[PDB]
Amino acid sequence: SNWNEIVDSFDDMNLSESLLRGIYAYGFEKPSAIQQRAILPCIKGYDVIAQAQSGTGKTATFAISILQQIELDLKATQALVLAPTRELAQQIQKVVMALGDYMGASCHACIGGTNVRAEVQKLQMEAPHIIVGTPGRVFDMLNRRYLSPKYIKMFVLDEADEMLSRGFKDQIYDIFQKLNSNTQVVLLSATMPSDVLEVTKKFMRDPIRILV
Amino acid sequence: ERYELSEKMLSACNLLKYNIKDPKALASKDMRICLNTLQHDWFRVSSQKSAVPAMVGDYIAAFEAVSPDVLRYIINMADGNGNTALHYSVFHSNFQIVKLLLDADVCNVDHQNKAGYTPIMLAALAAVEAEKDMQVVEELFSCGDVNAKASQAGQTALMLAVSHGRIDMVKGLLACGADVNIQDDEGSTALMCASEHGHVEIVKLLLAQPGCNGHLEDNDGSTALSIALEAGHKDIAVLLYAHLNF
Repeated sequence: SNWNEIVDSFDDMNLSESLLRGIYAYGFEKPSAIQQRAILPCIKGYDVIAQAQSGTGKTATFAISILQQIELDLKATQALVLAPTRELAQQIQKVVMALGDYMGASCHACIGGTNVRAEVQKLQMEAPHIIVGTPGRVFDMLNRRYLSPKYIKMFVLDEADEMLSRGFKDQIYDIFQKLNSNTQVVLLSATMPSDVLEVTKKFMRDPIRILV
Repeated sequence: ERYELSEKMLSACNLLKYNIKDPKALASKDMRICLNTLQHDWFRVSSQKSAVPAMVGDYIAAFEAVSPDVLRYIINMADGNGNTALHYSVFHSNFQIVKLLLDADVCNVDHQNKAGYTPIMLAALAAVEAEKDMQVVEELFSCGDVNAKASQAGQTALMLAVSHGRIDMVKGLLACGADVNIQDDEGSTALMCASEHGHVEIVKLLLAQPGCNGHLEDNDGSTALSIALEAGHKDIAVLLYAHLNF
């Protein structure tokens, strides 16, 4: 908690009317504390570290921030989100697509249960505004030059401790090698072990730290 | 029993013909509404998975019947992602429709979408069931710029086909005049890619092409030989060595 402003309403969060409509249609009313504290400076582009439990409304935070950040007329990948598992990545994609039902943004899921060829052809047809998936598959697509880091300004790490527990450290660092240096970084993690803190120290600059 | 255009589609075509040589009138609001209705109709008819070849052919015939300029205008329409009917036709493996678009002889075969890929590059990674489909694919290869490079990483159709180990597709691309010695953004060739991924048969295919240059180096100074050696593919390394130094 090193940031002052806290906003108790989505209506004051300076969001586009499309995103707001998507939010209220999805089933949300008033933002939980984490959103109230973290959403605005995340849209502003600051590096952000959030430490909250799984079930405090973590997803909707960076979902809203990303969806608001996206330049829709730019038909290229602009946001990259990592998740420890396939199911979680699919869940995040579902949430993002649900909150952006009125916007017109695209969200693709990089999971390892899919056929590489067809997925690549889909990418050839359209470079998704938002990619969300597992570190290994995401890095696979980055390394094979199928996913471009050129327009990626957002890098979200959902449940970092989980990804590191499952041994995605190498992949995360490799993706850091792939992405541009000016890329905004946002990390979410319930626990803060040495490796998480090490990543945040290495790649983030002047972050907004929030504890719930 | 020919498929007929709807009244709004036919009249849209008539307005198009009326103002196709009028830039200011084409850019006006109402006319853009018209052109939007027409484009949505055209993509609805030609570019969905469940699209019907006979319907598309009849519609093309009718478009030309109105005006060849109208046909050329409509055929080369692109959506918000830069994708044309040819793109979707290839992507959906509706190669009868691909063939119909090619036979129209007014189709811009080399149009890159906003992702940066051509219909040929899409075809390189497209599912091809029967021999008819592959015939259409090869006709597409021969019609357009087979040696074009994607906007993102400078990938050619051959490089994309090689990267996924598609032997038959590589054969097809080679049969349709794909250049083997072209390099991407990183300076990589199809030979280097095949050597790294370990595709022996594809390496043999590339080396068998007249004028295959195995001396080329990527931006790191690596040749296909050094890449093969570094990746532990010794058989490929022996192939490449025998090729370079005999």
